Amino acid sequence: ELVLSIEKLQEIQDDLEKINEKASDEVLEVEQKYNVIRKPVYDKRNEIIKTIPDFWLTAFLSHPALGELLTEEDQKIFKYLSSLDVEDAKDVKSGYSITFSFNPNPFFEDGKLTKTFTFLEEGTTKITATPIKWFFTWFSMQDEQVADIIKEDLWPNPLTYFNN
Amino acid sequence: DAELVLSIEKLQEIQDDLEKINEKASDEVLEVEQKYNVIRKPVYDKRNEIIKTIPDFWLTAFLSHPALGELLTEEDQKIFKYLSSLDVEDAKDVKSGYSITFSFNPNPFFEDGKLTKTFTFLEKITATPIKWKSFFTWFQDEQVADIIKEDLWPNPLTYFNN
Repeated sequence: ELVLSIEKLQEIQDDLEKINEKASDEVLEVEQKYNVIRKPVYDKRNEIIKTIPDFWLTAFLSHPALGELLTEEDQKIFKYLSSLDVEDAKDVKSGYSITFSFNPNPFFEDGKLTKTFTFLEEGTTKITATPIKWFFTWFSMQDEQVADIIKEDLWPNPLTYFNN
Repeated sequence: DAELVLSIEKLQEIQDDLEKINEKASDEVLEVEQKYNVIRKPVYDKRNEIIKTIPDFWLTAFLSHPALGELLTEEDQKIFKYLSSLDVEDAKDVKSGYSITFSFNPNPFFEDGKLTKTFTFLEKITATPIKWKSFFTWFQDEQVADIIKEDLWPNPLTYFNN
């Protein structure tokens, strides 16, 4: 009468979803191995960064999007930051954290400030950050954007934005 | 400046290393794609079987899709009414390119049974010429091919049920 072959096609689509999930799992395994491979070279690059004074402030101010978020007083405060680290979860799908380490600096009583993102299986995310012991109010909503851009755009190659 | 340099250059070296590493990683990812495209070849083919039973399936999918709904003119809809099946094939590798093949039934408009539009990645778009008798102007804008490949292809039911 009425073709339920649409339901048979729904079955085929759900079947292909399993192959897609397995391929995603293998891609995640590749990225898991390579983040472990990349941890030493990033840890060594931060040593080079420490030699360059206010490297991260220059990189951020040179970046257009985050450079809009300068908040010049918060920019003078961000000049103080000792280093910047971005850690991915052991299982790369769960989440990640971004940690700004500040050597002893006024305007902030906390040495290190980090924002952690945990990914729920539905798709929504939970963003929780270290409390401030006081612009740069990103540690307290809009989207992953900031926590996103630094991870994708600035963290791998900050040098592209440094010399501009 | 005298010293501030060497440091920078060292970092450049470090950055280059990352690139190399990333390249290696990327390679493996691509391989997985290859590995699973073969795995997907039967189902997709098998999927086409079901599609042959549904009347005016791919036309309804093109129309229901918000992006490709407005691309089809009335003449293009009438031409789509005839098509038998649709196929999309990645290359033997994955970074080389892909082709989109419209297998159309005998039509009064055009004699050609199947039309293949192939994009190749040089690190090149070529179409089988129609034999006559706005979207169909396909045989710079490859998007019309990317949105078909990435969104509609894998799951046309994403915007279906109309």
